Amino acid sequence: TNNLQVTYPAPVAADGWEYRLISTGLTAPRSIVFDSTGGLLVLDAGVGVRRLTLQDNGGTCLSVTANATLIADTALNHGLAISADGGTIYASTVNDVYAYTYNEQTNTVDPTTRRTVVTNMTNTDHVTRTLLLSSRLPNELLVSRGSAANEDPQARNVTSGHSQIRAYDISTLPPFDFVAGTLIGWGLRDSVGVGENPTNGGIWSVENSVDDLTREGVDVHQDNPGEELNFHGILGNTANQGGNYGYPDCYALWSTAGFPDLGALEVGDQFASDNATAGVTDATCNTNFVDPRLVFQAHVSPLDIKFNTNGTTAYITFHGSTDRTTPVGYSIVSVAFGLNGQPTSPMDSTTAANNILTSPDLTQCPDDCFTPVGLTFDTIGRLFFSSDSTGEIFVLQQS
Ligand SMILES: *[C@@H]1O[C@H](CO)[C@@H](O[C@@H]2O[C@H](CO)[C@@H](O)[C@H](O)[C@H]2NC(C)=O)[C@H](O)[C@H]1NC(C)=O
Ligand SMILES: *[C@@H]1O[C@H](CO)[C@@H](O[C@@H]2O[C@H](CO)[C@@H](O)[C@H](O)[C@H]2NC(C)=O)[C@H](O)[C@H]1NC(C)=O
Ligand SMILES: *[C@@H]1O[C@H](CO)[C@@H](O[C@@H]2O[C@H](CO)[C@@H](O)[C@H](O)[C@H]2NC(C)=O)[C@H](O)[C@H]1NC(C)=O
Ligand SMILES: *[C@@H]1O[C@H](CO)[C@@H](O)[C@H](O)[C@H]1NC(C)=O
Ligand SMILES: [Ca+2]
Repeated sequence: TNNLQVTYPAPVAADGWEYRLISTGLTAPRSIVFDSTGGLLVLDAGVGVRRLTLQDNGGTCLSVTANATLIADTALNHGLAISADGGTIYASTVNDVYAYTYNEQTNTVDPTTRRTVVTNMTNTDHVTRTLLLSSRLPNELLVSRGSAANEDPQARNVTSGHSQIRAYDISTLPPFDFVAGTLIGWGLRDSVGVGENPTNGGIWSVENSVDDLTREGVDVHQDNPGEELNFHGILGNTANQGGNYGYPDCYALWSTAGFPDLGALEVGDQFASDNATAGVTDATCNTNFVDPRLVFQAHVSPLDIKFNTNGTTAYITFHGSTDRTTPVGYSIVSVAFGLNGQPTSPMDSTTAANNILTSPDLTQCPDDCFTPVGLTFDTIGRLFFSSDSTGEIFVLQQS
């Protein structure tokens, strides 16, 4: 019904994939989720939670017919989730995770129903607070929280609550203190993207790793350290959960080329930071810290991860590099997963990310490129995603 077009060289779809721009003019759209009524809720950062009414003509033929601001709150900056029954919306500021009653008869939120479920999350620099509600354990809410600086010493202290993911049984609800949740992982500089694999309920996160990396004082920031895919075990069990994934004393290797003191290190292995606390060595990184399951190209900046219904594929948004001479990212990629809920690629792979939508000319980014942020599936397996810098929502599907 509406003719919406991109204002930059359009994304390139891999063979077998098609897409359509369905919404424009949003302020800075981040997390997105469908409600029970087929409306798309958008966390529009600096505005609040917006609901988009869609007409669906099938395939990529969707049009926005109306938009409404459900929750007006300029402090909401990224995180959004909705209960499986559709009656509770969760959204986060830098400091607080709020729960609101959502009236799906009227598609309204009464602001007086707001309650704080998690608090004390405030810190500088990395200010997003991703929310994930478990499907396998529907009363479990995961909350991710990044570092206070590029290299944050408080991330060494687990009680600070910096650079870690926590889980809360919201059925047991004054709000939880952040560090009162179950520890899913710490030493996670800024793992904005957190998802659950339906094959087995495995918890996965994607990492925005350190900027300005040095190795024996040599600048190796152009191609290191890699971005990471981290595994946190099964929700409710302790196996492969609650460890320290290395920030800020250990980083993962992406590019071996010209890397000082490589030794026995391979792609995917973690090595000690030049600025690691006194006494930490490469060996400490091997024995005491948890390595990533897979690494990606340095600085692609992943922001969300969503699995399809079968659990055969995860989709990841690469929001794009900001400080690399030639830009990288600005894409949507897929990673293949096996029957045991783990990636089919080995941990030393440099080719695990398969291109779904890419920018045609990375030299133009980020000014003339989309910057994917949030993903969500609808009930029939179409993928929807936000581009915050461009104020856009897209639909994506196999043709
Ligand atoms: C949401 O709906 C409002 C109201 O229809 C839209 O605001 C209009 O935007 C158009 C340009 O697209 C203007 O020409 C109109 O004057 C605006 N109307 C009003 C009353 O403000 C808004 O653009 C829509 N936004 C989204 C994201 O759908
Ligand atoms: C790690 O972080 C925790 C955060 O709780 C620090 O504990 C606080 O320390 C400040 C300053 O010493 C005190 O004013 C608070 O009373 C402490 N809070 C608690 C819960 O006791 C701790 O000092 C930091 N250092 C560590 C523990 O290594
Ligand atoms: C280790 O910490 C030092 C902190 O000094 C970092 O070195 C800084 O790197 C930038 C280059 O991007 C220089 O402009 C600064 O001048 C350097 N030191 C300062 C601020 O005086 C180094 O990047 C860190 N190495 C990492 C993160 O691997
Ligand atoms: C948040 O931290 C303060 C200490 O700074 C603590 O007293 C409070 O209990 C924490 N949050 C809640 C609501 O427990
Ligand atoms: Ca790590």
